[PDB]
Amino acid sequence: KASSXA
Amino acid sequence: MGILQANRVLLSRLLPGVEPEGLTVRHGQFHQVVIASDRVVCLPRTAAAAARLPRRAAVMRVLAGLDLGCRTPRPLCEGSLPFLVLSRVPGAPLEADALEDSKVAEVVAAQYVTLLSGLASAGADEKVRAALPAPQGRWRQFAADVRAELFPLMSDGGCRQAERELAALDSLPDITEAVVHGNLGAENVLWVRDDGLPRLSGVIDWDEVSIGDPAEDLAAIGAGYGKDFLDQVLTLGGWSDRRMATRIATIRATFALQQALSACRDGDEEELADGLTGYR
Amino acid sequence: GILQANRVLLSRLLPGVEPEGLTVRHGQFHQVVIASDRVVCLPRTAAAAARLPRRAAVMRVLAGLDLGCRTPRPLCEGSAEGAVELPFLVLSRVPGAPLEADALEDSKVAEVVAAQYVTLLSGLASAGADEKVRAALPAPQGRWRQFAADVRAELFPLMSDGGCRQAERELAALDSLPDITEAVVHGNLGAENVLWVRDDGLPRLSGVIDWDEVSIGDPAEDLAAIGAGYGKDFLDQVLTLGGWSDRRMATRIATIRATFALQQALSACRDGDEEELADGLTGYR
Ligand SMILES: Nc1ncnc2c1ncn2[C@@H]1O[C@H](COP(=O)(O)OP(=O)(O)OP(=O)(O)O)[C@@H](O)[C@H]1O
Repeated sequence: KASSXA
Repeated sequence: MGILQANRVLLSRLLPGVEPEGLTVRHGQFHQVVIASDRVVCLPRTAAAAARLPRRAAVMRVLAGLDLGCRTPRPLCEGSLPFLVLSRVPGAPLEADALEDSKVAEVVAAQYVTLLSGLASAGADEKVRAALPAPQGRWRQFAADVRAELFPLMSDGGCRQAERELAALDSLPDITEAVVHGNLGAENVLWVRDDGLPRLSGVIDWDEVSIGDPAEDLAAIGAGYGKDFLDQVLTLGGWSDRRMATRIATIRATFALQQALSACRDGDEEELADGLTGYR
Repeated sequence: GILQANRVLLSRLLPGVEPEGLTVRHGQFHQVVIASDRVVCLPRTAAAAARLPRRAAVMRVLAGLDLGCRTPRPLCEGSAEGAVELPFLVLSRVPGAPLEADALEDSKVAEVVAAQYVTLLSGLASAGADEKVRAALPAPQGRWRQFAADVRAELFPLMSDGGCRQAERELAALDSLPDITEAVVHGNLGAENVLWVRDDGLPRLSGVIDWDEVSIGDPAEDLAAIGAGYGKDFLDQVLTLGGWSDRRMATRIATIRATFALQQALSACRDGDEEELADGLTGYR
């Protein structure tokens, strides 16, 4: 569950 | 009233004598997190996360008993509005610029390998396996949410490109070998600096944690720090086979769409726009 | 010194850290090098190095208990537990500072500090009822009898005739103590090993350090330490709040408390700490 491009 | 004023009975119990108006509250997807000098208080922001919070505590306790070469947030107190007090991991994220110095890069890559090895080993322990989420079809669920929720927002070529990325993704093995952090971005890895070279202090934000494929954590590292640095980590840890490189590439190419899928459900317009860049 | 003689290994473990900026705590088996965020245990002998694999395991078990506070977390890989011998063991460093008894003169401070000692001791107690903790920790039998022997053998030679007579008084009751193996027992829970963050408000328990003497044993040993450091009234508040104020427990505490300076002198004697030996032997020479 990558947030903001990770 | 603020979150601080509103929660003040609980805060004077957990933080006796601490002025609430002097604290800070960070928000996340599921939790309002009150930040004190050496600990945080996690509070659910929904009825969903209030019910899940016991299990999250249980998971954090398991993580606190692993050998990862660094700290994790240790559960110090849990209760019912449920709360969970965790130790605050000290330090700050590493600026990508620090990796210019090749002695810093070596030491940092070394500490990443220790962490990833620890997570890998930990996934082989039946107990951890028994306590941690291990979803099957995590990506087919993803692909269906993207088609449903994002395709209507996309150009025809956007949809074509996304379709190609989701195809690759459907061809990955449903590996459940390692403990996978799930969101191992730079801001979730804290360091001690200014005492010689950087030392890995610890890792935070374990809400995405699962038994899974470690390529997901390696992809996140490369997204934050770039390809030379990830090559260094992959080479030091003996993970630079082409099968691993395929899994990493496949997963990384989903990062823009994951952000867009979150920002869609959030109502966050700037993240959605950024996520959809080039898909419309 | 230790820092000098171990500069190369320390330059590897703490790269770029000036080793003259580090401090050393003296242990029976290992010397402990104190850095800003971590500590490094250095075996003093081949025997000491062969004990670190099990110490690694022990510290991992402690890092998993529900104590309401932190402990030194092992920073090795789990496979270090299966080794014959380790040349070092690195542990996280618990932040905070010891608490001066002075603070306990304000009665709200005292209540809040007693409550946090109770959470710690209650967690140690319940962990001692757990068969998997029990299997991973040492649980010597006849420890009081043997300790009395060890005092007579190692400390009496350092004592005056008066000192020896006083020690004999205190060692008297030990053979009659029941031999209780029910709790995880830190075994050196003086105020210097219990660390507090007092900046933001009332004293908050950061954590506990120096677990060299940990075992499955008698909770009265840890309460004795508290009483030795803080005196009767503070102890009574801990016992009341913890549910431990019964006559049986209280009598064991009194007996153990009367040997607590001798415990400190015996440890200082075996670990080479001259100041701690002089302190511990106060009034026995
Ligand atoms: N243990 C910790 N130590 C230090 N800072 C922490 C800790 N836990 C949380 N934080 C801080 O609080 C912020 C919000 O917490 P976190 O990212 O865990 O949110 P969440 O809503 O629980 O997670 P998620 O969005 O993944 O479901 C972090 O970005 C970080 O600044």
